Amino acid sequence: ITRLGLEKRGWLDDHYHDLLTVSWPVFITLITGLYLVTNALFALAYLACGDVIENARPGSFTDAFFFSVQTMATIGYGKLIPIGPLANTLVTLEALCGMLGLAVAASLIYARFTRPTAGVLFSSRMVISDFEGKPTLMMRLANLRIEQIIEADVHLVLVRSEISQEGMVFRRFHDLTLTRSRSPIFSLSWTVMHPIDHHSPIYGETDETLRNSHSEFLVLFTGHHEAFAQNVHARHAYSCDEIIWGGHFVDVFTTLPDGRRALDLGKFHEIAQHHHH
Amino acid sequence: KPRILNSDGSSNITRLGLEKRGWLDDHYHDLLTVSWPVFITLITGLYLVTNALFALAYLACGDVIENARPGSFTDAFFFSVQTMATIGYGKLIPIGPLANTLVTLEALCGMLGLAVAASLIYARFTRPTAGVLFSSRMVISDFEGKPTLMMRLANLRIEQIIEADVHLVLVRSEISQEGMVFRRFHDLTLTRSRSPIFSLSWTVMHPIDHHSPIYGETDETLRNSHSEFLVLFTGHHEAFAQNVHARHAYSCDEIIWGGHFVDVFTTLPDGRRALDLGKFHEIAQHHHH
Amino acid sequence: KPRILNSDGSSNITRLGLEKRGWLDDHYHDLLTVSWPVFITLITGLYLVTNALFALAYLACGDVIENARPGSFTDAFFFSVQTMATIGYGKLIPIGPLANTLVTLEALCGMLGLAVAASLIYARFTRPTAGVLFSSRMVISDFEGKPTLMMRLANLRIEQIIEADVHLVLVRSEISQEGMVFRRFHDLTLTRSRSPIFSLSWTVMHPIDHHSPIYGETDETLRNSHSEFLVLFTGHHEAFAQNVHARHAYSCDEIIWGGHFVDVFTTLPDGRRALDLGKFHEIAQHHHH
Amino acid sequence: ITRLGLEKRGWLDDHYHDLLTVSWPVFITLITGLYLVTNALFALAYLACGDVIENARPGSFTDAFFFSVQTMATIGYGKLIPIGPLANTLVTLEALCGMLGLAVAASLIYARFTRPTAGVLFSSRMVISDFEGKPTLMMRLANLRIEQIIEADVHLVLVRSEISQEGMVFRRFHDLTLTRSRSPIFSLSWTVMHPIDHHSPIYGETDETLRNSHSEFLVLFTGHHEAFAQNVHARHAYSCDEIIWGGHFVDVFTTLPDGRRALDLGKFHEIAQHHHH
Ligand SMILES: [K+]
Ligand SMILES: [K+]
Ligand SMILES: [K+]
Ligand SMILES: [K+]
Repeated sequence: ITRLGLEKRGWLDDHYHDLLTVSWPVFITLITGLYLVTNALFALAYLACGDVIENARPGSFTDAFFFSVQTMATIGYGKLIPIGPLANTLVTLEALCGMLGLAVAASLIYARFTRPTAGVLFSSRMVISDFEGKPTLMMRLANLRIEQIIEADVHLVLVRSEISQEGMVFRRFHDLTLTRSRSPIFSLSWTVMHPIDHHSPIYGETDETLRNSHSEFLVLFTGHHEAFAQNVHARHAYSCDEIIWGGHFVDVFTTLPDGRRALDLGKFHEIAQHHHH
Repeated sequence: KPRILNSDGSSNITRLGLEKRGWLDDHYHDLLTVSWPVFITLITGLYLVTNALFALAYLACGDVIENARPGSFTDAFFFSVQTMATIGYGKLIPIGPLANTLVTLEALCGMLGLAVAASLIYARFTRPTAGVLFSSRMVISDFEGKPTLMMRLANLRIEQIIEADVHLVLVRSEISQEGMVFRRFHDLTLTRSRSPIFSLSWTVMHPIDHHSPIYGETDETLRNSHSEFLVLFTGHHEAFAQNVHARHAYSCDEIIWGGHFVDVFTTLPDGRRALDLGKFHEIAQHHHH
Repeated sequence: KPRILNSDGSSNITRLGLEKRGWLDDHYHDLLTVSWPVFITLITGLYLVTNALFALAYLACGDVIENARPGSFTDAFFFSVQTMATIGYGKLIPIGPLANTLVTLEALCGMLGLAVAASLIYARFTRPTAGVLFSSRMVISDFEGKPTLMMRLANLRIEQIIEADVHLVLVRSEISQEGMVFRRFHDLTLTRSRSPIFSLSWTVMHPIDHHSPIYGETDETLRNSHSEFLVLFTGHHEAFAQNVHARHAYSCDEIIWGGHFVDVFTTLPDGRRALDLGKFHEIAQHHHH
Repeated sequence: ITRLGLEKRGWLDDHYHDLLTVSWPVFITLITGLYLVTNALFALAYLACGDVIENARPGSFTDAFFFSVQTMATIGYGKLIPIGPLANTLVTLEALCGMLGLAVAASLIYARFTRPTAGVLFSSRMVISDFEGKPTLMMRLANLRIEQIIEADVHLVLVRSEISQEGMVFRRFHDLTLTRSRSPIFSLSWTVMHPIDHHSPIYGETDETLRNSHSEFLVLFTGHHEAFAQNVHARHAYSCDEIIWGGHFVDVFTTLPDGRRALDLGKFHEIAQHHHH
């Protein structure tokens, strides 16, 4: 949806987010590029001063570009030294830039290092089938890394359209009661279940009624990943179509032919359903 | 009437325990708060002056800058720069134990300088603004058949804030049994104090039922107690992959009894909707004949 | 009997969804986990080889290293180093557009190299260990007149951990009405699950009252359900000024029914107490005639 | 209390904590020092190779020290270049060190920047006096900075010795119920109160009984300081002696002679007490 006020950019809000999200190769290409053009600009600036670089072919961009590069990176070989206030002032400027550039490039790199992905797999569907004697809404999550997640929290939120007394129709949110919503240590898989008891918002609902109310289900996951020593977040949304009534997730905890327990995420998205003649 | 809290949630009271600075509390905050243009200017500033100070220190040792014009500040200044930034061309080289001891020291300063400047730059990167807009006013009107205190927030960025929650706190003066007058905070029960995905607009509501601290209050009674309303919002901003928060405060005057916020969406010429934050602060009201 | 959870709380199950690496998931974790000696060795390693690769790249361009011995790796290698580290003495200077394009590139690599190495070093600094010791066993004995599941932790550092809390979770196999067998977690009610200042030792307790998942269980019954006990501890370590956590797990075999932990303090020759972590795992038991 | 197992140091546990806590001046002196001795060692190493530094007085420490300094800092003037595999290998080594050194020195500096003090003042005493009709245990906190603290939490914990049924005497903790324990925005002062109702652990206690049980009171404060954009922690402990029975804190919110409201922390530690003829 379009906004009408100040829809784009601001302070510390250039496409800086892009430098945080984009792929490493693209990130390195952007930096490398920004590195070359800046040395291209200083190279010109030196030429715009005439022949202020000793031992350099007059009016040559090359020798001027490489002089810049040797100044900014602070390599300072010594054959291409500066000449006269003009060059020595651009050098002072270019010295500061390379320092700021490094400072920045290091900031962005450490940042990108600290915004890791949750590495959490969400089942492609939800199911509503009996558990402990009651119809239950379920879905499951799997930890795709060997590192464990500490203090994992999950929320199952129902979003649908309802009518107020004043006659207004708005989107209402419902944090659904889970049998377990907190997991001290998340390591493998976790089946999140919502018992549909008399207190449930979807009690008495059917696939049809949920469609009418434009019902949707949000799953929000958060925890402290040991792999990154910092919190991670992940979420998924499910529409009515993605709910398998009568479905039962296929166990993923396999017992190996040789007395060992194993987890086979290959069956993670499998649902067992009964068929009628 | 002095408002205890400003609109941006800050305090409007004077401090008499006046104690200026401390350790790690110089302008360390002024470098993290100020704007980039100023931040950069200040840094460049400390950069030039620092090189200036050294340039002089070399002159105090007389002529210790080989291949440099005697007494020249220019030549000593550019020697400093070349040294501190570690460019080290080779023409201006030092001379004698004195010049070389400054070099060693100046080398450490530029080293520490880079480290500090890199810290500041990163830190400034880790204090993103929440980009959350508060409605200029609050309103009290019917929702689900009950008078409800309302106000709203809007996300000013395209990226969404998740695991967001809000706090609506009443602040007023009261009198204890011991006949003491004090200011007491009352966290207000919201119909919903969390938003899984905060992406457009959100109308926060406080039903004024029997359990409410303002149950039975009126514009007059709220005024006499000097009632104000504080709002804290927090969330995880995906844009920066880190948490953010926002605060706002309202006085009795900013409550429109009977008002209702107006739908914030318009229709572009083609026909598709669009959040018109221009109407975000608009409030509908019934006018009597 | 395969124990679902290892003692250090990790999983003892095999993964068949075998998918090795990804992005930002190379050995990025191996550099953060490994030991300093290895970390440094690996870095030094990548440092030498990288300079080695460039040294060769210059040789491919023939003789472009002025004042360097033709075909010499040694001279080209030390040119690389001098360039990448930006020392730039002045004797080995480049020659021709080819040599100068490598220099420009090598300058960027060392630049990025420093940034990365500085990141890793800082990161490794931000993953402190909790330095928390778990008792090798658990015990079930009377406290306040009730059988109580107990275990204890000890701080292995002089600095204290504050705002600490612990979690004792039972993990066992159960059968649903639909006749399904699954593993269910049961967070256990502790007499106290928080420690304001964790500095010495702490005995965590779970009274086994009517509300307990192990109310009425025995060593036999726990075994049949393959019951295990998971413990998570977290706190703010003042030593590093950041949060830390620790995990441990126990099997039925590690519960000493009737046992009691022994006071962990001794008496030095002078006469003052001292936490003897040597007795930390000791358990008193009554022996029958 | 002395520990008996492995009482001192370990990995990433050198007196590194000291480098994090110690004062800046001392920190800079330690770094500067570590900077000089390292260049003193390399200087020697070059001498232990003979005269491998061109244009340098033979066997001279000075010229060798400064050569090192010019190598490590990567200034590389060019008059003191290296000579023969020995020098060129120590240079490669010293190049790596300066890089690691900078990397480290920057780590420590940014760290020290991110472990700020809460800047919270605790009243020097506690009081037990009537509030809303009940005897109440109180104390107060003040924010010593203008920046505000978000999501401030405070706990008042009673620690005293009690006897179990098994006859064992141990230290029991009691998280005391506060009238308000959470403050969304902490800006000035905050009086933390514990109503001593029938449910209170100190109900019916006197100064004498609290002394016998070796009662103590812990106050723990935490919140997100805007000044540092990161959490802060502070705590204080109070003994029975520091409880003023019948005391009343002197209001600190002053009304300025000119219609303005002011906070005068000068009276923060003042308690009003009644006196008998
Ligand atoms: K350099
Ligand atoms: K140089
Ligand atoms: K040079
Ligand atoms: K030279």
